[PDB]
Amino acid sequence: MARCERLRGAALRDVLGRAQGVLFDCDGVLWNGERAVPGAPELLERLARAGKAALFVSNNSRRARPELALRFARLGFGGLRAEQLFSSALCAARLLRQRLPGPPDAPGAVFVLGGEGLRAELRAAGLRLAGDPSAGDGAAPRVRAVLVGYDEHFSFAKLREACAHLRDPECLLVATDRDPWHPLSDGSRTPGTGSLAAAVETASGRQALVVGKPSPYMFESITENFSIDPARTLMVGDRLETDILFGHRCGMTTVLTLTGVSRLEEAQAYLAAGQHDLVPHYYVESIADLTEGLE
Ligand SMILES: [Mg+2]
Repeated sequence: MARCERLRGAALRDVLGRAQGVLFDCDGVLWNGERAVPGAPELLERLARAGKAALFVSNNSRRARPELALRFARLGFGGLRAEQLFSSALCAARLLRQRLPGPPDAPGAVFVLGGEGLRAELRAAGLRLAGDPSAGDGAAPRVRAVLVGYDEHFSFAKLREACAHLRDPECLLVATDRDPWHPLSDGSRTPGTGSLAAAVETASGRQALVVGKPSPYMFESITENFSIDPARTLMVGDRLETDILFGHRCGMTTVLTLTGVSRLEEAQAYLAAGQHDLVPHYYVESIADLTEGLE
């Protein structure tokens, strides 16, 4: 059970040693905006050398996987497979693929609130999108899902159209994630998908199926590919309500890093109130502190 203990010394060598793999959130963990966390690339190197699997889990739905993978090299994390990176955009496409309720002849079109990167991910999964060029000579395909992603061009009209589609109770409502906002380099903040999801949910009177963290689906999507043991896996993140909760639901050992959104103070407060799902097992100032555990 989570005690929010600072991970160091003997315990750190025991935890890392027994760990068969590490799942990393990206923003606020590996980097902050234009700046990599010093020692983070070295940690990933040593993990590889120690035979421990590193996987990456991001709620990003703004860039498709190939472009998202570019950030790793850009910020000094070389030698990484695209297959190591899991994003809400990627997992949302796969979930729609699995769940679109249309007949095999026409599984249904997806109405997307989001950018070109997200649309690219969806098409690559073989998904038909509303707004795409119609066949012929032919009507517009029936919309069977609304997907809410990070939409920098969100609008009242798009909100209204989303509601029109959701008038059909058989139409799915899916959101890539529920992150309410994100910190920017200048200290400001940008609205998150969670804020757009709140509007669609409220206007339509429906609850969205959430793909990304802290929903366990992305982990199930990871197990789809690799065989990993949650009991032997670390989940490292900077955001309590997203990353740590995620780790708890998946049965992973959770590590909060302090280089991101959440503060030690919040973690300790949750512990006081006895909300153990939001309490990390361990914390470190930055993931650069984990490296000594590999000796
Ligand atoms: Mg983060």
